[PDB]
Amino acid sequence: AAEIRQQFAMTAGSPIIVNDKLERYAEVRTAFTHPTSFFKPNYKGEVKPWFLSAYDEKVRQIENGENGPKMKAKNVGEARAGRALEAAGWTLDINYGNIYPNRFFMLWSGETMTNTQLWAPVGLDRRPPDTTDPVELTNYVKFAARMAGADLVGVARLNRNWVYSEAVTIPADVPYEQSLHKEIEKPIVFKDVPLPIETDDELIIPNTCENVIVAGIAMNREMMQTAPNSMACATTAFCYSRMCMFDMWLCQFIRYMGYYAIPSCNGVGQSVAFAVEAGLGQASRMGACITPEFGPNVRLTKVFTNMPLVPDKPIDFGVTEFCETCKKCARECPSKAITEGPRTFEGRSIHNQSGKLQWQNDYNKCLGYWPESGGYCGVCVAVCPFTKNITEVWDGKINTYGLDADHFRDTVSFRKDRV
Amino acid sequence: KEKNAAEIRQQFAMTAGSPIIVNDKLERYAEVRTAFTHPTSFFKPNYKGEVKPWFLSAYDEKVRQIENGENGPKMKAKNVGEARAGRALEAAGWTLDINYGNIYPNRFFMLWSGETMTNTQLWAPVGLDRRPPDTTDPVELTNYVKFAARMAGADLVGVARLNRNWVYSEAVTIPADVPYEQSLHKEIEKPIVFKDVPLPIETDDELIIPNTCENVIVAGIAMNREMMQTAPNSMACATTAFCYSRMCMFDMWLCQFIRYMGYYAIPSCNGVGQSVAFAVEAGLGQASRMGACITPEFGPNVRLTKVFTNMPLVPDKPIDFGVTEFCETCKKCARECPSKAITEGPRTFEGRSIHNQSGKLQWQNDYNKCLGYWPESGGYCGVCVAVCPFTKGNIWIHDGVEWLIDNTRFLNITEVWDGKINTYGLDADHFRDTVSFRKDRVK
Ligand SMILES: Oc1c(Br)cccc1Br
Ligand SMILES: Oc1c(Br)cccc1Br
Ligand code: SF4
Ligand code: SF4
Ligand code: SF4
Ligand code: SF4
Repeated sequence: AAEIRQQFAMTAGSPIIVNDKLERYAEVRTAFTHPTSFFKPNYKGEVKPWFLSAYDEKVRQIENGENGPKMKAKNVGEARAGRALEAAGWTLDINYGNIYPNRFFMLWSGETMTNTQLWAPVGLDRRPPDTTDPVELTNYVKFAARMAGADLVGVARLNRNWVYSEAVTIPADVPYEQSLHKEIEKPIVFKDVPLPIETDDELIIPNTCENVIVAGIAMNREMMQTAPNSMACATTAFCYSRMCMFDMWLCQFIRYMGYYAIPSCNGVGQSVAFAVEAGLGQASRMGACITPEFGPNVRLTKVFTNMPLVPDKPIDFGVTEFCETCKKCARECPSKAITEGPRTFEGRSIHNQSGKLQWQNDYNKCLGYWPESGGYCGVCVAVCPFTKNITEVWDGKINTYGLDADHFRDTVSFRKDRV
Repeated sequence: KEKNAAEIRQQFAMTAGSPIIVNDKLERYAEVRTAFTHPTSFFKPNYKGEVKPWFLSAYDEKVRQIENGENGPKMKAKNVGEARAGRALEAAGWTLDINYGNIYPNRFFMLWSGETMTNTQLWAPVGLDRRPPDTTDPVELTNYVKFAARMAGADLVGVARLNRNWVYSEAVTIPADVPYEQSLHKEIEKPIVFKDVPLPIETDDELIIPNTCENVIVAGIAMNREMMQTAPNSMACATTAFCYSRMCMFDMWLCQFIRYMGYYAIPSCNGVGQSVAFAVEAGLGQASRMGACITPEFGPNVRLTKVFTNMPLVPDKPIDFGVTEFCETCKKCARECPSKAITEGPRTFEGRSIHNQSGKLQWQNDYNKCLGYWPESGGYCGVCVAVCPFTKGNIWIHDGVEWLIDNTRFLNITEVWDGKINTYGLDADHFRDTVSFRKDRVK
């Protein structure tokens, strides 16, 4: 697999084509959060927050012995087990995605963490860096990234175009039990300050925050191929908790090396753009980053840092030309959210960032299918050529973290392929 | 013949019954007696002769090594930056672990109820933790819970009936009103008792496990071979540390699954009871001279955690692949141990010191001597694990009829940082050994 990645390396430079209209995108505009898309009816006709309507459908399916919309389970017990696995997978994730910056798991400084307090006498986070050489730092941090659970890791200079103009967060002293009802919008700004810092008014990223480290966290193929049913939800959920652990582990390593580090999971900025600029894969018709190793069946998280690093090269292995003629995701999408048309610079709705050349999809149509189906769909990921019943999945092949030993050698790494 | 870990486990499976041999002086063991916590062993001199809590003296040695550009005792690093990087990696690995081991029950990550967790609150409208179980068949439950366990990061998983002999008589914990920054100064003992109650509960005086708590699920969390082979130096400390955080994630993930199936679940990591005994009874491996559970897949180079539950399950069979007989003649760990903590003598039922639980046949090691080497070396040693022939990846051969151990196996850090790695430090050359189908999970 290291052969292929070297073979398809592009020359340096962001491969995302932009025009003079591009502006940073306010996070509240996503379909998950925006007032125009947030409320959806449940199966009884009651309008609720979309995830509560989705909950009602999960309950209905368990009672009716179903693993998904009009997909009968082996019995009620199997139906229950799939939703229990899904719910458990989210254990280390806040309110579906860890998006609030500098809250809960996503702290922008390590100072208050229990691990930092226990290690304080050693003073690793107070000691100036002993290594400033970006080549050695790139090798160290990528090794750490693999220890921390990334199946793929890449480095890019930070393109501020993909950092949200304003984040969705909560006030700092609001308890978890009130968080969903007290979400607010808060600017993310870049200033000449020593350290990432949050004021009452602003999330402040230092101008020295040069780089972004992007991690790919592989989902399980057997489970994703049950999309839109419950086991696809379960591999989604478990990987969100893997994302969170990656961010915390890697931020701590970077801090203990003498630099600062900002975790993010689904917050702070647009993961797909970062992942493309860092060479993990290419943008696709469905909108996901398609990787050679996993196709789009891989989750993304990222960490921002002033640690000196060597940027990776973007890769071109023909995804754009293949998506131009394929359209399989668009034809299988249960909500017709994915376009069959050509790429443009103009978003279809508020949910798209205009000003960048991409396939423009209707993400409110996507979200509408989630309460209907009682899950997170994923049919587009499941049918994509690059990616390649529920009783058979439960009785079938599994391995640690859902990884597959038939392909796990493809992500082996030596220094030569780290820097 | 291509290595078949499932065939190996089938070949060496025993008939039912705890393999640990006990006599009449066996009593449950108070957790405060471990070398980490007992006042006789807790204090150790640093390299300047100052007597401190052992981990503070070890800190002093880590700092000295970085300043002198060393990766371990008398082991020069490539440069100061490499020495720094190894300790940064080690420190980061512990991110999801409280005070080296997560031992306080029902505190921090080790909650005995899911009710207050952010995930439970988010999911409350579905009622999964309040709805009665839809599955009570132990066969289906074993398949379900083991699949979840592999999703949750276990490289090995097994089930045993809970043997209360290995549950600590009293736990080490902190009062519920004590904040983290004072925890190390406010540790206390608290009895673990079994009573006729519906759910695990803590009172001001007792940690109460229900009499319905029939089963224990044991997970093996594989460490990285290349890094452990640097024991007693910093990279062995880093694979130890990262696996403690994997243990914590496993416990929380699995307890939440079990609760959402309609049962209760008690996490534990290094607390609550003795992991090696549970692992032996659950068939992960056999006890050894060094004292660890040796597994066919990883030897002793694997961490353990466990979850206690009333979920009906099918116990696994113990395994006997000849470890006792190899340990009888090997003694490599005993010869290489830098503190001479491991005995070269026979097994007995009589503890060597307060740190051993008497009344069970085992090799009796001096664990105060072991702990004494940790401040001296500035780490968690591991030389015994590193030199054990079972830690080697290629011990198994097939003779055309059956699997056997190759007797011939019993006769630097820069290169690790520049060398092979993969996700979670797992090794794709051997990762096929832990593939699992339904037949591997429940018979
Ligand atoms: O990424 C997600 C977010 Br942010 C919210 C709900 C579900 C998913 Br998947
Ligand atoms: O298992 C451990 C405990 Br409990 C404490 C310190 C170091 C280790 Br390793
Ligand atoms: S997740 Fe489902 S509804 Fe959404 S774009 Fe993909 S196929 Fe369509
Ligand atoms: S299904 Fe086809 S068009 Fe859609 S993302 Fe995959 S390759 Fe592209
Ligand atoms: S080194 Fe030898 S005696 Fe020690 S635990 Fe391993 S096999 Fe047994
Ligand atoms: S960890 Fe080190 S000091 Fe302790 S028993 Fe093993 S070899 Fe000896």
